[PDB]
Amino acid sequence: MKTRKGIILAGGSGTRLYPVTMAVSQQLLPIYDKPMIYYPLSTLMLAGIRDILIISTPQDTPRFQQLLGDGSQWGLNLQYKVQPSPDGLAQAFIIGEEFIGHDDCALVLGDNIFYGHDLPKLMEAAVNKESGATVFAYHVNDPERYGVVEFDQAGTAVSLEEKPLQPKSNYAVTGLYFYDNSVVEMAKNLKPSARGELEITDINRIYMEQGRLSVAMMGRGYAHLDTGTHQSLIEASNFIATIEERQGLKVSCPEEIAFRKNFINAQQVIELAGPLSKNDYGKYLLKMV
Amino acid sequence: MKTRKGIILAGGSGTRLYPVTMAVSQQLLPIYDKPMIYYPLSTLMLAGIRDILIISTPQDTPRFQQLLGDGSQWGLNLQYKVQPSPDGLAQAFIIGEEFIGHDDCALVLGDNIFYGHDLPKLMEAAVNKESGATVFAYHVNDPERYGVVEFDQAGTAVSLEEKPLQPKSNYAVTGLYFYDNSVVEMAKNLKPSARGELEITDINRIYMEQGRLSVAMMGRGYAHLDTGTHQSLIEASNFIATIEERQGLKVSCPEEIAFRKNFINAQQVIELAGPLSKNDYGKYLLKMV
Amino acid sequence: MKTRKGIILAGGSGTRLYPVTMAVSQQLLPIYDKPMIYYPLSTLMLAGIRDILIISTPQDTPRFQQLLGDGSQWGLNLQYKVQPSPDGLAQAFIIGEEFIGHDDCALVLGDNIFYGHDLPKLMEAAVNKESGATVFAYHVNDPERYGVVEFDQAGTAVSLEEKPLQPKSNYAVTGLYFYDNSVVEMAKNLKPSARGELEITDINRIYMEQGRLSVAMMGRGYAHLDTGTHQSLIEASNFIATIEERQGLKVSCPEEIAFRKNFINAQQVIELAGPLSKNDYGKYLLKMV
Amino acid sequence: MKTRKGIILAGGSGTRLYPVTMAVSQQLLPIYDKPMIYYPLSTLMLAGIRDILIISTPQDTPRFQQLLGDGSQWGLNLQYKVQPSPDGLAQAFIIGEEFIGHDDCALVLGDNIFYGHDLPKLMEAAVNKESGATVFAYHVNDPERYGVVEFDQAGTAVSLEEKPLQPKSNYAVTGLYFYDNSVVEMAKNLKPSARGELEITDINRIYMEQGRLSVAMMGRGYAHLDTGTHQSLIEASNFIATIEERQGLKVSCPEEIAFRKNFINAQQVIELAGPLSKNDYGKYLLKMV
Ligand SMILES: O=c1ccn([C@@H]2O[C@H](COP(=O)(O)OP(=O)(O)O[C@H]3O[C@H](CO)[C@@H](O)[C@H](O)[C@H]3O)[C@@H](O)[C@H]2O)c(=O)[nH]1
Ligand SMILES: O=c1ccn([C@@H]2O[C@H](COP(=O)(O)OP(=O)(O)O[C@H]3O[C@H](CO)[C@@H](O)[C@H](O)[C@H]3O)[C@@H](O)[C@H]2O)c(=O)[nH]1
Ligand SMILES: O=c1ccn([C@@H]2O[C@H](COP(=O)(O)OP(=O)(O)O[C@H]3O[C@H](CO)[C@@H](O)[C@H](O)[C@H]3O)[C@@H](O)[C@H]2O)c(=O)[nH]1
Ligand SMILES: O=c1ccn([C@@H]2O[C@H](COP(=O)(O)OP(=O)(O)O[C@H]3O[C@H](CO)[C@@H](O)[C@H](O)[C@H]3O)[C@@H](O)[C@H]2O)c(=O)[nH]1
Repeated sequence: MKTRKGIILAGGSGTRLYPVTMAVSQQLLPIYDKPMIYYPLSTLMLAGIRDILIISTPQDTPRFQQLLGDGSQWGLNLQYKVQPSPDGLAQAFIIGEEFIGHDDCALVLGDNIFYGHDLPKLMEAAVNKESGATVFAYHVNDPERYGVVEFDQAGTAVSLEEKPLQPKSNYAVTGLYFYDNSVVEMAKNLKPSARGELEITDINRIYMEQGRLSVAMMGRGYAHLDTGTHQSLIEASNFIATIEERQGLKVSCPEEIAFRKNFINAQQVIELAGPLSKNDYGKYLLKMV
Repeated sequence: MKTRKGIILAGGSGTRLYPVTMAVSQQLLPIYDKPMIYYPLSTLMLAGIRDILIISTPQDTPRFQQLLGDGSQWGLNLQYKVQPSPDGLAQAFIIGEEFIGHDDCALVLGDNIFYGHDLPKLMEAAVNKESGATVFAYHVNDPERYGVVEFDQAGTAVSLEEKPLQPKSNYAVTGLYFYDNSVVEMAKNLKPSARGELEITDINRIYMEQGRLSVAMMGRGYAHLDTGTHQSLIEASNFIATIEERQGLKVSCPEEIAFRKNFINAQQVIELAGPLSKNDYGKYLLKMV
Repeated sequence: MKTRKGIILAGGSGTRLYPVTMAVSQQLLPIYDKPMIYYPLSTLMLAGIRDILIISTPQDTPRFQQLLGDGSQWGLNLQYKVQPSPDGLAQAFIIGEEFIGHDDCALVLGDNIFYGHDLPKLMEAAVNKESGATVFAYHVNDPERYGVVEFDQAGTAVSLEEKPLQPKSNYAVTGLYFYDNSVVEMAKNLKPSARGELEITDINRIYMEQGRLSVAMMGRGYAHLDTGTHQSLIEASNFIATIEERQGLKVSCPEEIAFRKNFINAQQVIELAGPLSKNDYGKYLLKMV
Repeated sequence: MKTRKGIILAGGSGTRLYPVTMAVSQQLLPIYDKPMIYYPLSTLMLAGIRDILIISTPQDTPRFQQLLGDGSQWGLNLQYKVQPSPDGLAQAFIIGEEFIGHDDCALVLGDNIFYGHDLPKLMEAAVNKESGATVFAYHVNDPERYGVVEFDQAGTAVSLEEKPLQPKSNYAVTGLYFYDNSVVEMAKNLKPSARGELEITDINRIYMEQGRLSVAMMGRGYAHLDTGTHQSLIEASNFIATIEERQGLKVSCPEEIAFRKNFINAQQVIELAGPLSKNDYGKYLLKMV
């Protein structure tokens, strides 16, 4: 029993993306060749996670369910739940309390795109840590926007601040977290912040003080993207297009990852790629086996 | 009589774009900072057309209606009608027969993106043509994919073929057409081709055989874009992003066009810019007035 | 142009019914007062379908042709084609590609018996849906045997599995399907399943993901029969006998349905019932007019 | 001499069963778990008869041959001969004259189903009778339909009439008869009746007038079934289904009878049970040995 359950928090309205998000849900927007939701979903599968709860707005939840179903086609077990109002990342564990039960869990933001040659290994370690938590961070130019993590002369994380007026560093904690079961009771005791939200940073600070928090780095060989603005969104799509078209590889293709993790076998892949063989998406899969 | 009516055919399922078009209508996909449907709408607007019929599938028509409404916000009159199945472009005149009536009509595909400094002047002539039809052709590398038009030494159109295995030229007829009322009766008497579709090319050939076909060239300063594949889709988005960011202008922005053409006043622009004031899209509108 | 064409897949060997099927084709076995084939045939006529292709084994195909002919006696247009080997339900659209052409179609299993006071209405809706598909489902005690459809807390179908080891529900998709023209291209891209067959469920899952699939229920007032075993077969016959003998009505009598749907007139019915007036079969018809 | 020869008359067209008998021979229709022909075959088998002639129409004879073959699989010797037209039951002796030769013969209708615990003992006496004939009578409600036999106070048969408008009793003579060699010459000298048929009743009356007619009662524990109509057909099937399912026994199963009577051994039973091992029919055979 380890981090066998995951949650994808895909709520919000994406107002900064208007008018593109007036007709399409942000997490359904394409990132080159696939819907945005495929990326965070692929991140959890890479960690060996099959039981995944997707939390979204009452309007967008059914659209994700139509696209993905129960995930059985990829050897997954997808569930869904609505978030009435975006009260904060931490509320994910409140809404997913029954789903999580007594197991470990992982949380990823539905609009964060992760990629890196060593990503699988990086998360393998996070999954094998049954007590405590693991967060990920990387350098940015606008730390005041995200949760910040400060290290010491050695290289240990000693502080965390949610959007500090004067950041202690430029290392922001990304939207990917791995917790043990104690995270549920933590979120239930949290109180609203200055902005009236249950902060994920308040939970991570506790694991830190207990000395049970790992802070893995997503630097040097990792992709650092943002889907928040029209400009950042297209940059993200260009990144994916560039690596897929120039290096001949697929990034966050759930059918491929499901095969690699042995969620589905070769026969199943061919069955899935059959109907999709009209474009290179299905052809790549047919070549894979 | 000036052409004051237009039809935007935004149906289909865009299989070549799977899986992005699985839970999202192709014509709703973003093209950098706005949904695809905005582009062809703008084209008709630049032609002075304000009475527009939008045809889509029974599943997608309601989504466009939810996005564009009646178009009154832009001083437009938008109507909707469903196309049961993709039986051909020409079927838009049979579906929109009641819409058209006795007036001339324009047809533009919902996934075609037109941009050019002289685009308005180019269509101004087509809109003012008394009797006959006007199409546009431009050079491409894969003519076999589109409707092909061949010219004679004099420079007159003498041959029209749909996806010829042996193209008699490299000039493709794009998805923008201006017809007089006689098109309706033409479409009604059309018989499906091998693929069982009411071919627009058959219509154009009829106008040509009658010697009433005008073919305006859309070369030089005109954008030649395609939204058929993931690769060409991102190229289109990059085109728009590049022009807007480096030349400080908006391509096919309904609010700006409606203003520049006086369809709406300055007070209204501010109202529309409000919900979009979080990004450069809305701010551009505020700065405009 | 709607679902005007139908296919009856009546192949197989019915080995589980041996030795009864050693001398008689399964679809010719009597279900009380009429041959089994009359039921699925009557289901398509009730949907207003007149152009019907019957697919069967090279041995049994000519026997159906002898019994039914070209169906002109009932205002139908029956065609026949042989299926060399039972490669799967989906192969029906491959074998019937020329027959289907560019029209919509419906597929029914030759050994499924449907009945219900509201059946006509239920299918009327399915026939009027030109884009997408409609499948039917009902509760069972052995879901692992059929295609399973899972719904959500609301009441929408969100998943489909062909004989799941651990069914998500007890709602099996019966042998009755209505598709648009896109079903042909779908079946041609399908790949064999674990059992080496082209699954109808693989096609239905695609319509589901596209949000173009309707899942009508054949519950409460509908008959739920099975012709697979000696025990189920006689139960099915007893059901028909019971309703016909105790409620004085005919179930799936093609001459009656042909009259009700106006395929044939009163004079034609009398002409047909004349020679059959030796038993109550022809007498009922003579009384009907 | 014991009667070691039998004739099964399985011709006709069964018009009363239309339309089930249109493309299917009446004697091939299933009676729950086996074709009708199996029942009368079993009756002769229980009487020790192994040399059997099966007479049917020119169109159906080949279908029975395809089903039963030569009967060697059951240690039987089966032969086939066609009956051009339905000129009467007595014509079976004229057609089978060469088959019969100088031996006694038994005649059973192909659509008559006999079952009774004491049935074997009942026929054992008839088979061992030296000279004369033996018929069977039982009570019915519509004697006018069958051959009627009246008894005197002493209990002796004194009157035989075919379908009497005014039956002198309610005892019908069933379709099972045991005759000595003199029947052949009797049949040959028979003159057709009003309906132009060689009446079996005329034959039986001849044996009666000579004082050589034995009439065994087939009442009490004997099944009285009729396959003439859809209603009585399903009642027969229900009878068999009920006895087999509730009393765990098979009615008229050739494989079991051939075994119980040692016509075939246990090794052979297994061979025959193989192709039937998918249902309770074959499994019953395997469990038997
Ligand atoms: O209750 C909520 C809150 C957020 N979201 C969505 O989750 C994503 C989060 O983006 P955002 O609101 O801008 O993140 P912040 O809340 O500002 O900050 C959190 O997410 C950052 C990563 O973007 C971390 O660096 C911070 O430490 C963490 O506290 C978006 O798509 C939101 O719409 C929900 O669905 N429900
Ligand atoms: O009945 C129909 C047919 C098409 N479309 C839509 O129209 C666009 C056209 O795409 P597609 O059907 O694949 O193009 P073709 O029909 O193969 O070709 C037509 O469009 C080309 C430009 O793209 C022209 O060059 C050709 O001459 C013209 O016949 C798409 O967004 C379709 O979904 C509909 O909505 N309904
Ligand atoms: O290539 C084929 C396959 C089947 N059949 C016949 O069609 C009927 C289908 O019965 P069966 O083989 O047992 O159905 P399955 O293939 O096990 O499953 C299909 O039929 C079920 C209804 O019985 C559905 O619930 C499932 O979703 C669907 O995939 C039978 O009379 C078959 O002989 C053919 O004629 N040709
Ligand atoms: O030339 C003939 C006559 C009959 N049959 C078959 O024999 C069975 C008898 O049916 P049917 O002809 O309708 O019965 P009847 O000839 O009217 O009556 C006969 O069979 C009855 C039992 O069913 C007896 O009671 C009567 O005395 C006897 O005359 C059927 O399966 C017939 O197809 C033949 O194959 N060939």
